[PDB]
Amino acid sequence: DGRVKIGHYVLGDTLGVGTFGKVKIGEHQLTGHKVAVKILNRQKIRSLDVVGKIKREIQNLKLFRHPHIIKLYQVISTPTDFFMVMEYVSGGELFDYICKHGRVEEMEARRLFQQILSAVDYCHRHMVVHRDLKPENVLLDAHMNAKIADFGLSNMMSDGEFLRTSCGSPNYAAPEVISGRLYAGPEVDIWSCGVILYALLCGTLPFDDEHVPTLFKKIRGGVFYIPEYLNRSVATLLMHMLQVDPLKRATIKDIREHEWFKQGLPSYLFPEDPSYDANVIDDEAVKEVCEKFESEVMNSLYQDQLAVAYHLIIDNRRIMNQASEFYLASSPLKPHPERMPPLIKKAKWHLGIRSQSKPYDIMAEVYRAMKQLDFEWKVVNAYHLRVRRKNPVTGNYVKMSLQLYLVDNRSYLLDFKSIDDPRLGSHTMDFFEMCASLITTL
Amino acid sequence: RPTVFRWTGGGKEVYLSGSFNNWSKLPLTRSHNNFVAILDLPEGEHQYKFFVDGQWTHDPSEPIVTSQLGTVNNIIQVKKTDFEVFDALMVDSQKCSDGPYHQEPYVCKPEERFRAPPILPPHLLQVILNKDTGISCDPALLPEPNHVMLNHLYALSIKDGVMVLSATHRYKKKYVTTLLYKPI
Amino acid sequence: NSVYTSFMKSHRCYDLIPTSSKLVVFDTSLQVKKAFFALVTNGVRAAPLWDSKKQSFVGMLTITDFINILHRYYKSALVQIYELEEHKIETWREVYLQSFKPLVCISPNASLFDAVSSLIRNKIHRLPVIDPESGNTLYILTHKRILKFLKLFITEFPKPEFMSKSLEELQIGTYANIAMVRTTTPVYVALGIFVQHRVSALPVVDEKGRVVDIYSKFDVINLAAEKTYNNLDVSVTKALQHRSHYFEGVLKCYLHETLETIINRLVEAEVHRLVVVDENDVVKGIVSLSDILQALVLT
Ligand SMILES: Cc1ccc(Oc2nc3nc(-c4ccc(-c5ccccc5O)cc4)c(Cl)cc3[nH]2)cc1C(=O)O
Ligand SMILES: Nc1ncnc2c1ncn2[C@@H]1O[C@H](COP(=O)(O)O)[C@@H](O)[C@H]1O
Ligand SMILES: Nc1ncnc2c1ncn2[C@@H]1O[C@H](COP(=O)(O)O)[C@@H](O)[C@H]1O
Repeated sequence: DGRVKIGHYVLGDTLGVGTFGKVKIGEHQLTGHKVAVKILNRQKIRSLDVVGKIKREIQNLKLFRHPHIIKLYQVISTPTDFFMVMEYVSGGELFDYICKHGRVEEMEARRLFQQILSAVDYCHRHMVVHRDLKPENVLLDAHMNAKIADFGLSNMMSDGEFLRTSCGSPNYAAPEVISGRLYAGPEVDIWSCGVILYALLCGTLPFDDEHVPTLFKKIRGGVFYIPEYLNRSVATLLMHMLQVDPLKRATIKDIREHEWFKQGLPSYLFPEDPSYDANVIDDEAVKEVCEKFESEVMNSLYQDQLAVAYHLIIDNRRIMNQASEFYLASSPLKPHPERMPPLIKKAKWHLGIRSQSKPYDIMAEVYRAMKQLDFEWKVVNAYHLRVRRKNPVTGNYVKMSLQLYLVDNRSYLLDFKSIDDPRLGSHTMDFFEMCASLITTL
Repeated sequence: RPTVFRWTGGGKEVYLSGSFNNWSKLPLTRSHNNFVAILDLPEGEHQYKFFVDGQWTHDPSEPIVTSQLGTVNNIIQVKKTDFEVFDALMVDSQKCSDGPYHQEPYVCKPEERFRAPPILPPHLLQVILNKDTGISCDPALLPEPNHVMLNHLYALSIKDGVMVLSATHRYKKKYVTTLLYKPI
Repeated sequence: NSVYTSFMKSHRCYDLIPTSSKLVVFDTSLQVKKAFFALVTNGVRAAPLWDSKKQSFVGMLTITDFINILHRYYKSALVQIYELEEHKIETWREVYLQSFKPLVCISPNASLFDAVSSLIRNKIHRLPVIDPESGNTLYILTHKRILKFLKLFITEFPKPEFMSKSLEELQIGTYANIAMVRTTTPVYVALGIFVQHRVSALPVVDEKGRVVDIYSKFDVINLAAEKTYNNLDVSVTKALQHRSHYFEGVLKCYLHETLETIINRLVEAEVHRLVVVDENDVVKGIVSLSDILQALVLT
């Protein structure tokens, strides 16, 4: 009677403590339906200035609809706390399963890895990076299905921008994360997944040490032991996933193509697969119908005229995706008739403009060059500027971001990046023309 | 609307009394360390106290209000924004907060700094125009670019007074790598 | 009937644009010689023109501009073509247009019907797709791209009665006043036939009468790549010698062959036209993508 109740759920034992907040089991007062309630303290969020991160985290978890990602049912707001009512899974952490059995058998390990990678790929396609992938953050249900959960250290990846924030346990963190360097995002999640696959199959970590500076040297070295009980196929997949070089590191497409990963793989886990279009609802396809005819089209699908409209886009999308050579260029058969012979040679392209002088001297030359060309800038960092120039013909402002980078011990680089938010002119021409003025002056 | 009353402090027996229950002692259930109660309360100011181990006390982390006689009661304002998540997050964001474009150069450091610029990410060195197409396909076609290389400027070395600039830009779910030849 | 016409109206231009493609743009103040060399180094045929003073896209620079410059200004193999060496894009356009032609373009939101109608009316091959919101040129739309797109959706709709009909029955293409070139025809003469007749290719005929090769407007750009544009006295055979190795022959079609097979042969070959022939391998005329798309969509 005097129990703590949020909604119609009675709060029980603490399931654990996440990156942000506390998680408690919830049991429905009338039915006994079980949920997991993540309690976020409003003052703790304010004290840490994590208001923006919490906002983006809720937005994504509400949008997310994947069988291998923990569902968020509702968020109950109170004057002191935020109560995130989520899907409950009885099997607990994957970490505890690995410890109980010593090591997971190849068949079950692959099945679980295929489910984890399916969830990771869903996040990446929705421009979200987990950045805290470990078996502790991978939960199991009653039917032994994997579900990724703590999106506290997650972030959204935008066009042209990089991520730096040092997130996750050192044992699962990529060499670039440890080094405190800028990274794209997805390659960091693939490293963590490689460590999970090693831990599933071996029941041990590929890089482990009591002394932290030695552990960091081990990860940066990328040298790990491959046990004799693992076949060469899985070994190559692990070696491609755990590459020190992020450019040489495996992509989700590379893993999907691997002979070991392909075995007994369900045809509904990944997009473009034979059962994905027939069993998985496409958000972008439903949104395209909304502008033509906003209401829910679920009743017609679960044959009505409204349902055919959804499937027409899905069919047309498949035809365009099947003709791979028509929309994208192949990796380097008769040559294309329009292939042009070589001139007469072979000039190489480069990012922005390079300088071997001191970084303070480079920046000083930038401020002078801008002032002569009547530019207006904002100093967000000592090496990061937000420049603006009004176009005289179109009467519109042209915006670009300047960033100074370190190439080597003596070399530096000035990066130019356009900012998009011109009817008479052209946006791309405005960026090129603003860059040209600054390049010629410098 | 649900309102949380949590006792972070220690104790064996904790009670809650306020303006909402005519200052009567309500027993709080304990977990491992917390003593909590979730009550449905209307919008407005609410005064409350805590009765721990036979002694009157208050939460120091919550706002303090002293009456005409001298009794200390915690005050909590139940607002309309506190019921909806996105409205509550909007109030929390503006609470943390509590410029223009210029032609003035920034100083080297607040205090003298030898701090180096960030190390160039290797992804930007993957030049789309330096890569070979494969002969079978249309010469206009290019591979799918990394989202991270988008909007970045790429250039050729100035030859015979003409400069060449390129960049990869997005249009909906498609990418265009425009090249511009203009005299310097 | 009229199935393909309804298909064109429903599909926007955006659906044709590749996922990733390159676009070469020239400033109108750029020297015309550097511009044609840039088309070669970047492997493109056409390029939109940006007038930095007007802050607008004013036109397109194609291989037709190169053909026109050469035929107008070539004098001898002994003397250099001064205008080709010193003319800027803007100065060339002033003498070429004398006819102040506005920029013929299409929006990515406009239907394929509007793009095909624009390509036919204006008698053009390359139509720039420009976003009205950003003002950016996204893609150069052609007859090849449009026809190849339809080929992917042929199974998606019922095939009309005209697709099963013979080319002789439908009468699609030109079968009179066919502009041709001899095996020994000098390049300069072949360029004159291009300017006068406004056709994209000239079939090459030997002394016996047989069609050995085909000289297209595209082949003219090899004069810039090999830097052999200064000697236009050489034969068409000598100008096509660079591609003698790895050349199957002149892609032809028969008058008895169905419209479906002509479309499939053209799409697979990624070529603009086929030379039609009768039951005997006798040249009866030509059938290009402009003829095909006019019959399929416009009518
Ligand atoms: C680690 C942490 C995370 C969040 C946090 O903020 C909150 N913790 C909370 N705990 C509770 C809470 C919920 C249920 C119960 C409870 C009471 C009786 C039986 C079972 C229960 O779960 C105890 C405390 C509530 Cl209602 C709000 C909270 N807000 C405080 C802490 C913290 O202990 O510093
Ligand atoms: N060599 C040629 N001689 C005569 N007519 C042609 C030739 N090439 C193309 N045509 C016709 O000219 C029109 C436009 O040609 P095209 O430039 O190939 O699109 C079409 O109606 C063709 O049938
Ligand atoms: N009917 C044809 N038979 C053989 N080659 C062709 C034919 N039409 C065009 N070509 C070649 O294909 C290339 C592309 O030209 P076009 O078809 O005009 O876009 C040129 O190098 C032509 O020489």
